[PDB]
Amino acid sequence: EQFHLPQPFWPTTKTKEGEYVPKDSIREASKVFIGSGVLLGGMHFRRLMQYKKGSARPGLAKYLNLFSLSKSQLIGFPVALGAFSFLSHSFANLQEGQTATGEFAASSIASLIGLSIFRTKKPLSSNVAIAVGMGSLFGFLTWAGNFNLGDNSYRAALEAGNGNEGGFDNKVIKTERQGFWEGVYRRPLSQTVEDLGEGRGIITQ
Amino acid sequence: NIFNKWNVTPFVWLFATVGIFQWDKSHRESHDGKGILDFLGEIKVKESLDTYFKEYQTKVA
Amino acid sequence: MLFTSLLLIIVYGSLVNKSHLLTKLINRLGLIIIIYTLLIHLNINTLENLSIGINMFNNLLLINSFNNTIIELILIICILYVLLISFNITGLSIIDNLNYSKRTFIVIVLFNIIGLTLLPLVNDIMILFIIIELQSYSLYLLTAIFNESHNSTKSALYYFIVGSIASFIILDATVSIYDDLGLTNIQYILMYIDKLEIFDLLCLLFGLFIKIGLAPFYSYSITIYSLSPTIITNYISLMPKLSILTLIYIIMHYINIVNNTDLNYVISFLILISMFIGSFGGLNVIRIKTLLAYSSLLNVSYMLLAILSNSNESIIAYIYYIIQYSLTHINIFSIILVISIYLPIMNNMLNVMITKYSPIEYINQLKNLFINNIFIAIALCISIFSLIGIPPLTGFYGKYLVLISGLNNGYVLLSIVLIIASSISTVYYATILKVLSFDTLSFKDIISNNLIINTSPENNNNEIKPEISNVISYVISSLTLIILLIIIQYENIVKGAYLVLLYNWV
Amino acid sequence: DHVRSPNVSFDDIDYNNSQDLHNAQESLLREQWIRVSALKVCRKALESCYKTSGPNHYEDCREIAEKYLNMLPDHRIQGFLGYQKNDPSK
Amino acid sequence: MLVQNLIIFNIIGIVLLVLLNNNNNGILNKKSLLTIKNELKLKQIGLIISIINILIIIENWIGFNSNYYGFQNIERFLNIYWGIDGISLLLVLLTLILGPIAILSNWKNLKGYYTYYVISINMLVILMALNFICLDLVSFYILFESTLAPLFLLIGIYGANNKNKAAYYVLIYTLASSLFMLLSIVIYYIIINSTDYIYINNIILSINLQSLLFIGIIIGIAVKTPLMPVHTWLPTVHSESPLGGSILLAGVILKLAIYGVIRLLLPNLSEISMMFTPIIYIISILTLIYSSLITLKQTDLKVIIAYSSISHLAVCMIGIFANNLIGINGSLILCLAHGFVSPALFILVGGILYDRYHNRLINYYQGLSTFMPIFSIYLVVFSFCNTGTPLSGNFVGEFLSITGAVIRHPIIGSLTAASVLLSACYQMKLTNRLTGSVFSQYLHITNDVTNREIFLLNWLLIPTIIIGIYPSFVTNILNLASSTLIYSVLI
Amino acid sequence: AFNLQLEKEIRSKIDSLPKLNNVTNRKLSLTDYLFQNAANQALYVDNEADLKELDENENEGWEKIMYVGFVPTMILIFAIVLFKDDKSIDEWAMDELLLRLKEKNLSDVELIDELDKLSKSHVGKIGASEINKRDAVIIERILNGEYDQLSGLKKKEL
Ligand SMILES: CCCCCCCCCCCCCCCCCC(=O)OC[C@H](COP(=O)(O)OCCN)OC(=O)CCCCCCCCCCCCCCCCC
Ligand SMILES: CCCCCCCCCCCCCCCCCC(=O)OC[C@H](COP(=O)(O)OCCN)OC(=O)CCCCCCCCCCCCCCCCC
Ligand SMILES: CCCCCCCCCCCC(=O)OC[C@H](COP(=O)(O)OCC[N+](C)(C)C)OC(=O)CCCCCCCCCCC
Ligand SMILES: CCCCCCCCCCCC(=O)OC[C@H](COP(=O)(O)OCC[N+](C)(C)C)OC(=O)CCCCCCCCCCC
Repeated sequence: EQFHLPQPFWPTTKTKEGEYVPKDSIREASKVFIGSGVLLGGMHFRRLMQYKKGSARPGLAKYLNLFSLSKSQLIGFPVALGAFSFLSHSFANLQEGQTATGEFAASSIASLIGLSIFRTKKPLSSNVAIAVGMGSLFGFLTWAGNFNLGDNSYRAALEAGNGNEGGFDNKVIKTERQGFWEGVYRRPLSQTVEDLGEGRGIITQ
Repeated sequence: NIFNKWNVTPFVWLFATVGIFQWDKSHRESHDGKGILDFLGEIKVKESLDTYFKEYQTKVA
Repeated sequence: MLFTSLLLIIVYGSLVNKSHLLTKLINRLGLIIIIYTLLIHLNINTLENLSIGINMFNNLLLINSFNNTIIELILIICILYVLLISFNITGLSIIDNLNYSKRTFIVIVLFNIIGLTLLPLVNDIMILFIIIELQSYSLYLLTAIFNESHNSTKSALYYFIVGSIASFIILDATVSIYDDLGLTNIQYILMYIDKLEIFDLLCLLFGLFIKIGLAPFYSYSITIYSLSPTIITNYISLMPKLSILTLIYIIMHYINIVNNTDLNYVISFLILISMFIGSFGGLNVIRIKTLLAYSSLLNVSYMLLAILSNSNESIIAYIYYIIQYSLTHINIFSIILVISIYLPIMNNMLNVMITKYSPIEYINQLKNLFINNIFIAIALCISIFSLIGIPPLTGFYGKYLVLISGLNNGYVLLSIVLIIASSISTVYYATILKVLSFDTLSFKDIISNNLIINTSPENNNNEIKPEISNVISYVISSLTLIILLIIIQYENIVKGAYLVLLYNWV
Repeated sequence: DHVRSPNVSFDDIDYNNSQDLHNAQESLLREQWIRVSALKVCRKALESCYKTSGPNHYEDCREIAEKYLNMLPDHRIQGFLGYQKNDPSK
Repeated sequence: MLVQNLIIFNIIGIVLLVLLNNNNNGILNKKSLLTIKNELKLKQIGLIISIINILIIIENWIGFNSNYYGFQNIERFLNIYWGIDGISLLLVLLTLILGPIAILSNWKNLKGYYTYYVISINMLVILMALNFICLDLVSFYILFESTLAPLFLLIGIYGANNKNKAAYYVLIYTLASSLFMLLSIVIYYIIINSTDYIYINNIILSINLQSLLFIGIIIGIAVKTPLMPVHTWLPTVHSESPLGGSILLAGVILKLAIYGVIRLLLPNLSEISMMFTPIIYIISILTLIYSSLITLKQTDLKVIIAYSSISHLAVCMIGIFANNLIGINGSLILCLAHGFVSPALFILVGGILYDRYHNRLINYYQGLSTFMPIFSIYLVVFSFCNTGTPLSGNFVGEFLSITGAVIRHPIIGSLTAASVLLSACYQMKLTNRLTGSVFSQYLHITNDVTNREIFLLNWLLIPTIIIGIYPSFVTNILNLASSTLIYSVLI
Repeated sequence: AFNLQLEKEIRSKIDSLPKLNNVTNRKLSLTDYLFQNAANQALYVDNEADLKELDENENEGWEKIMYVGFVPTMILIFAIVLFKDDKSIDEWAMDELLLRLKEKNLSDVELIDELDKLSKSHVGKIGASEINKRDAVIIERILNGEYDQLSGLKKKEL
């Protein structure tokens, strides 16, 4: 008998057992690592030409210095992004889906791998704190449902008839659990026992 | 002074409270239990209050 | 009315002699023109008749109830702006004569009002390009109206280049749509909404996002607003957003027909970045107009969340938010112009230079406003607390309605972020309030005979001479109480927003 | 005067009727307070029996003490939200 | 006949003070007569306004029926429905009572701008009082956060040396957290199209959605009680805000969180409140235990009082989340009792000692009973009231809250009994030091408690003793209203 | 009473002393704060600062307000909680239990006799107490009969 704990999790579309064709972690991660390296490397060489186009104009130099990346950054960034793509896909396959826990782990580990490259002249604990901060942000991103709930939103549920447009009726009791956005007047007592359990006032005193 | 401004005041409240208490006790025997403060008003009953509730819940719906 | 009266003003201004008095009286003529334009527009255009949507001029323009509301708002806000240049703001010649120096001030405004009103009505890609350039060019001229100012000309040069690139992107998007379909009318394009590249419309929105200072293109907007004069920044930082945001809502309304999820994510990505820059950007700044520029960016992001959702609640949220933000925008800049009379006069460390174009340029120049003018200080405090979102002010209901549309459409991440951004932005909002009042009890027993207002001569030592002119003080009083007392008429105003339809019908 | 409870059950009303729902909530609460009043009266019998019996309280008050301990777990205010929002039959 | 009269009279009162004081502000260089004696005639009018506000709720109290279930005095005003039940009636009376007390506390200890202070105090009292009589979530939130604007300026203008830091803390802590509560309110208006109290209480949402709504609401509540670990703003605000601001904050504002649990969590999120009850107890128990131990190491006199309020309200949160009538009634009794004793401790510390020596460090004070006997009498009596000694309303509230906690959870709810020892540890250590040993070598002999300060202490002590000895004055009103909040299915 | 000439006499005495920090029959009516002109008002204030400078914790201006408005208000609150005809839910339930005792056992002659002579003020004092009253049969019937109808409202079972 597991403990009865609250579940503050937004609705997500679930795939039944046998679904969720796994993602090729190596191929997906290699595309990000190669693509990032070419663009970051390509722009670095292009910015070098801008320096040679003119070096006696302070205005141009000021903006070029901001966009300039160090050699470690030019190496660290593709590796961190490549590691992020691999771990995010690898952890998703293990759980048969993408979760905030896996994204927190994928983001924090990949950031720490990258931080150890271009942030060498810093304490290790300093890089761990940033890696935890970076991983928590992307874990929050997945928990919130990425940029949009999509078909799990109330507007999508309202169009599908899973909303509360028809009102409520206490004389109709549904054995199955209601929708995420659906409200009811009266619920089965068995569902309350499932959510809370017997004990402190449910059924028994 | 033993009857100064500070000593007398606590005793005044006791005398006033007991005298009014006995007055309220006598006021209920001859008024079928109604208290001394019945002049201020009367407690509103459910029948009238529920009418406001019914109209209140009608506008909300 | 606008076009016909503009031509008369152009000829009349070039005929009469050059003087400050004639320019001010000509500015009042422009005020009458806009007032007459509002009366004519209200006489023929009604919300009920325009609900279906009526095509005009060979279907090049399409007016509906949603478009008509913004046009009425544009005319009204322009009336309040002309009052600044049509009347005294401080009563001092050394300060007020800047507004009366340029005769073409009222002419350029009338040019831009025509562009602002027609932009949401565009129904063809050809007229879309024409009108957006008509509005853009008028803004460049107004930014450069003070051609003797180094910063004004520099800002206009910056404004021209950034806007021209945005216009090229807009033109590039419309041309790409013509290549795919061969049609120029939007309604004809809607027939092929499921067969054209919907990301070409995202290219169109990218050009429009640049013109409203959205991130990552925020940098030029903050720089231009801070360098431009306060009388110019008050117009160019609000008016372009009135029309372009309305047009963006219409374009997003068409985009949602196919409901491209990838399109929403890209716009969500830009909204997320704009909330980060809008909140953290204003934390370490010393200029008041720089602070307001970050405030403008953050509030546009809030409106874009309603626009991105594009539902029935979004119409209510957007219409209310744009109206109340404009009134707050006018109120804040009106107070900033007036309170320049309380600036101390030197009679030095940091070698601070203040010019006649921007007498109020730093946040700490608002010190002791609680003592100098308690009623004006409270009016500013009410406006600032509205931007924060303190209920029951107009600002709270704007964010309350935006959150309703965002959460109804499933933008949980953006709704939580917008509330964290609101708390972060409250830090620099509260800094304005700290400067105004937090030193009142220590400076109450202070002597200030060196203020700018002290240089104003008295009439007869017996006349009760007000420190502020009748018109500008009344406008501040009216706008402040509307922001404060919106709870009295909030229910009816939203009912008016219920009737603003964008092809909803049933 | 002494107003009496408007006996109404959650099982014979429609919750969309706000007046009927209001009566069902009130009726359930008023019946629970009667049980508490009954419990206090029964406890008064136990207190009176214990004093007069002395060393005979175990025998003289045996049935009263048994009744008090059985009613105590449920002769208390339980509210109406539990029964209003739950159907025991399901 | 309540909200309409209360708002209109106070708005007229605000206008009346503004017209009189600001009439001659036109660089007249005038002297005038209203400003004589530190604007005495303007403070007096504002004090009369606060007294009349109390009479307004008393007229409606006469018609209140304690045997009627549901909201009474239902009224439509500003497109908002307003109503009163047993719980709301008592909290409104406490808020209005502290009105004149807060004004009288700063009668002649402000550097100036008394009219601004008086208007701000009366505005805060009415806004907080209106928050107990609103009948929807949106109206609840509007009044919940409307008090921030007058309070932010009040602290920043009339505050102590660190008033700037305190003003930022109260504005940002209480707004960033309340915005999470607004999200839950917005969700209610989206899926139910209404935020009415009665309407949302009858709707059962999914167990996952109730978890999300509870977290959003509890963040705003937990910061406002306050609970650990979001409590650090409160000691800073109390140590820097003016005495009248501290009285309102400690006596009314912190009670809005307990009332928020009654309205926003128990009747509408009943299923998830049962699940969250063990978590709430763990947080509140640690809040009670940690705050008492942290108080033992504080050196600021007013900070010690600030931490004492955190421990007591932890008991209130524990009692109000118990699913029985004993715990619920005890939590409400303790809130009323804390509403009188806590301001008195600030008055003794921040209003009597501070107004004479202007230093809040504890090292400067000892043996104050030698030349301030009247001060020490009230200090000792209120110290025992704060520790839960019987004959005081705090004991009735604490005992019933502890008893209700044990009934709700016999094992971990028993830990609430540690408040009896821990509260006496820090409160008496302060009182034992302030009265023991020889008179402080760093203090000059001066006046004892004056008549004005005697009045404040006596009329805060009287309600505490009356509630402590005969709490049936409070229980009778609460019994019918509080019985509706219990969720149980006994079969 | 403004008494403008009184300030003229007072001001002259203050002006007669060039040094500072080296009358009782004086008051102001409500019309003095609003109807007095600038010339008369300024004379009072200049005197007040100087007269106050020439100088415990009494006559602060709050005594009359609090002891006429606040203290009687607290008395009214005390009177309400004491002498108001309030029937709490527990008090109502006790009367209802005895009323249902009558309505269910109307054939018991002994029960009716005790209930009729059980006064309203003594209804809620059932049990051992100082009052000499007969309620043994009243308690006995309650011990034997369940007069609550909670099962009637719960028409659904597991
Ligand atoms: C590879 C191409 C370049 C990368 C794309 C950049 C453009 C898109 C980014 C949008 C924001 C535009 C900001 C302006 C462009 C940045 C230009 C730049 O790279 O300058 C670098 C700048 C200065 O860095 P500095 O270290 O001081 O100078 C280096 C000297 N060696 O360093 C900076 O400060 C720039 C960062 C600005 C802050 C942007 C933060 C956006 C929000 C991120 C967090 C999202 C918020 C929500 C988090 C939760 C989400 C779930
Ligand atoms: C119980 C109540 C709780 C209430 C508060 C809850 C939130 C708590 C947040 C905890 C995290 C912040 C506190 C710790 C940060 C300390 C920052 C710092 O120490 O320095 C800044 C750091 C660089 O370090 P440095 O400047 O060298 O300082 C010397 C350190 N030895 O700079 C850094 O490296 C930081 C990493 C770079 C910046 C990352 C920004 C990305 C976005 C961050 C989240 C923002 C989300 C905003 C959402 C709305 C806007 C979109
Ligand atoms: C319940 C609805 C109430 C709403 C309206 C309240 C009045 C507004 C102020 C207008 C009059 C005025 O600015 O007058 C100023 C008054 C009078 O102060 P004074 O000392 O005489 O002024 C100094 C002049 N001296 C030095 C010459 C004497 O002080 C106030 O500012 C008090 C009221 C405002 C308190 C809260 C401010 C922030 C409000 C934010 C709202 C969300
Ligand atoms: C979910 C519950 C939320 C509770 C509230 C959250 C924390 C509030 C912190 C108060 C800050 C304050 O007061 O701002 C004022 C402080 C001033 O700092 P200071 O005290 O003068 O010391 C520091 C100064 N020095 C070093 C010179 C002495 O500036 C700040 O810190 C600015 C950043 C504040 C951003 C807050 C955004 C919160 C986002 C929402 C939560 C994720």
